[PDB]
Amino acid sequence: LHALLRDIPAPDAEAMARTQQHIDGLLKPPGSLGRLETLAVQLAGMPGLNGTPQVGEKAVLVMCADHGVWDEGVAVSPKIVTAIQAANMTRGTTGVCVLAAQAGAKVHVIDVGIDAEPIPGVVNMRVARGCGNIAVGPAMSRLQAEALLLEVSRYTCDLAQRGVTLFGVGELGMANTTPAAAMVSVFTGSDAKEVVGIGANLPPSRIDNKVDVVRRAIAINQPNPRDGIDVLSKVGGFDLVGMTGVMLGAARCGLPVLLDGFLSYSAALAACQIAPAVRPYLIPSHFSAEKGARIALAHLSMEPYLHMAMRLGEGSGAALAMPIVEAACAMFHNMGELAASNIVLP
Amino acid sequence: LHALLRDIPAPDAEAMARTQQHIDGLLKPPGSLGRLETLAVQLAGMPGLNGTPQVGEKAVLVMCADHGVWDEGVAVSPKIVTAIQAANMTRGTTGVCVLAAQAGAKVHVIDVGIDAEPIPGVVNMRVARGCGNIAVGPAMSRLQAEALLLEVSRYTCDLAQRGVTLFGVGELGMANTTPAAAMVSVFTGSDAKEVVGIGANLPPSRIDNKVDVVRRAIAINQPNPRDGIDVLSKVGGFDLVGMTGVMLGAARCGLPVLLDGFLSYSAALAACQIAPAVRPYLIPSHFSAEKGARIALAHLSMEPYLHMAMRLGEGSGAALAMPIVEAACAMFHNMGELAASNIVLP
Ligand SMILES: O=C(O)c1ccc[n+]([C@@H]2O[C@H](COP(=O)([O-])O)[C@@H](O)[C@H]2O)c1
Ligand SMILES: O=C(O)c1ccc[n+]([C@@H]2O[C@H](COP(=O)([O-])O)[C@@H](O)[C@H]2O)c1
Ligand SMILES: Cc1ccc(N)cc1C
Ligand SMILES: Cc1ccc(N)cc1C
Repeated sequence: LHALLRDIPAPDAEAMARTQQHIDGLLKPPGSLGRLETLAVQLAGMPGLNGTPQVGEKAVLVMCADHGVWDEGVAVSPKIVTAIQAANMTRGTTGVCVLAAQAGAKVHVIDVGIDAEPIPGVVNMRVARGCGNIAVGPAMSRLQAEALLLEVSRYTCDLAQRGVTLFGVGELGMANTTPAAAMVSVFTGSDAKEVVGIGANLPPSRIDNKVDVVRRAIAINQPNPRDGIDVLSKVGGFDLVGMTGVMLGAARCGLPVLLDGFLSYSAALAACQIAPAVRPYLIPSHFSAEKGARIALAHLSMEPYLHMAMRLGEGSGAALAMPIVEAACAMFHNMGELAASNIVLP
Repeated sequence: LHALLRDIPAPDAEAMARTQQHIDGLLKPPGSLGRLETLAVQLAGMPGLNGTPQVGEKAVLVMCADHGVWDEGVAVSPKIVTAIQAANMTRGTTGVCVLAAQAGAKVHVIDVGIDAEPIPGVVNMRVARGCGNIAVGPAMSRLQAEALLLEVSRYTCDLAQRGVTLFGVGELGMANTTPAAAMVSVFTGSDAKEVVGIGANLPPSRIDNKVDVVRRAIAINQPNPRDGIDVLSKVGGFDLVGMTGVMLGAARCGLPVLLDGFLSYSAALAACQIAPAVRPYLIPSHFSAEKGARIALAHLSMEPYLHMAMRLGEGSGAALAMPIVEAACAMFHNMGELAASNIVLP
């Protein structure tokens, strides 16, 4: 794992310079395509993309797991929904499946800790039947977190060998916006009340209890903000750890990763804390309707491309933004050039 | 034309109700897909879509024309760029062509007033070789505006008969952000300084002259804010009139139209002034980096889906948002249902 983190490559400034120069000469006023240009340059700096903005195969990895904190009344969705939905993922009837198919991406459903019998068709990496209830103790041991990080990392960079050049990250787990709020609170130094939201339609009357649970989780575990792994293991969850592992794997692989919503923001804060070198590979997708979204995004210094008021999770936002990444590539490779049309601008 | 405006159908509330009910029963927490759900319902209300959110063929109509106000020094791009770029449109090397191709849409380049010889391959509807310089008089006569509105309207709804169900609108014309600013200023009652931007890289030192030109155009023509056609003919342009005509045509056809950037906002303000019934058919795409964008969008009560800091024009933003419209349709038709998985939520 220390080896892993050590070998994450820095962006290729040489390729980025050649990219910027090429974009400036395209048939349009310089910089007129805004963030599409910036995105093309960022991609060009990713070693795994071979010095140019391109997109081969696309995959969305969905990390599924249950949470012990569900028993504290922080979620109105029945617990079995995780297992049921995970099975529906294998049938392509869920939100991510439909949006991923529309984008030409393949969905990988990974069980990292669902509290139910194993589901056929689902990649099995379960650590346990749900993580511990963060309200009275840690979600898992540091060892378990480090092991899952490593496992998911290898799985991720291994897909790279099969033609995948763009990753989308997502999750599935009833009650997970609670440990995500705790994590955000700890990494950004924000108070619980400012980052706890309604998750999957939590009644406004039950928000107070959710805020109290987050505070207790922090007070009891005393997670160290300067140690992302400590934070993930104490007040995180298997699914959040797995999302973090995808980001580390793609970064080690020198490939881009599309973030999803609020849960993904949490995992990204942890990943950047564990290894700052990961940041250049992260690409925002949409702006989650979850209350603590603005704060988490500010500490990540990211501005999402899509404002859809989405809050489903599953990696649906990630899949929705994949066409945007391909648009920057098409712009870069298919537009004509100013010089060829004899156009000279000041 | 009075007939045209009179026959614009109202949205089908019955189909929208059936749509909302179906969306609520899909495999996800109710409302969790945010604006994607709202978009699906809006589409379902459009009579031309046959009571359901669907997308058949897609077209982006680009209105090209030159402006007499170019001689006032409000644009740094040479005048011939309009003619040159219009020709490049027929070769698929421009920004809209590349993004439209990526979306599976066909681009229609229409000349409504380019100051040059006719360009082969371009639909010919030229009113004249450029419109009058709005700084010293009207851009065109009311008759010419009404005639082009009608012409473009018929062309638009005629494409509907050939399988087109989704339109994107765009333009091409050096100096057009000047008449667009004048229009926005007049319709929203905002001062020139608040809505004039840098257009296609206008030097910050030349902004003052541009603001003065807009004020003079308004003072001399005295356009009536309550008469959209009066406004278009006096301080607008052929290209802006044509964009307005596409919106009226699609609305009469009961079909959706995707707006583009700042120029399209101007045309949409005019269209809504001429016929309020047009509003339900308009769909925002991106948030233009032009200074007066926020004001124009506020008066239209629209919140764009994409924040890309784009300012190219051509209908490139419209094409970039087409995948989003198809995503709402895929969501609606391909996701599974809660009841089928035995999931019961409060
Ligand atoms: O991705 C988001 O921004 C998001 C925001 C709110 C809720 N969710 C989803 O809903 C679940 C978490 O909600 P909850 O109330 O059980 O904490 C989980 O399975 C997520 O996929 C996801
Ligand atoms: O669509 C926008 O928001 C947009 C914003 C700024 C500039 N433009 C494009 O640039 C041209 C207008 O810029 P200008 O400086 O000549 O007024 C015209 O051909 C448009 O297609 C377009
Ligand atoms: C100069 C210029 C201005 C606008 C557009 N759409 C394209 C070009 C090349
Ligand atoms: C209840 C619920 C919660 C989250 C998700 N992704 C899906 C469902 C069905």
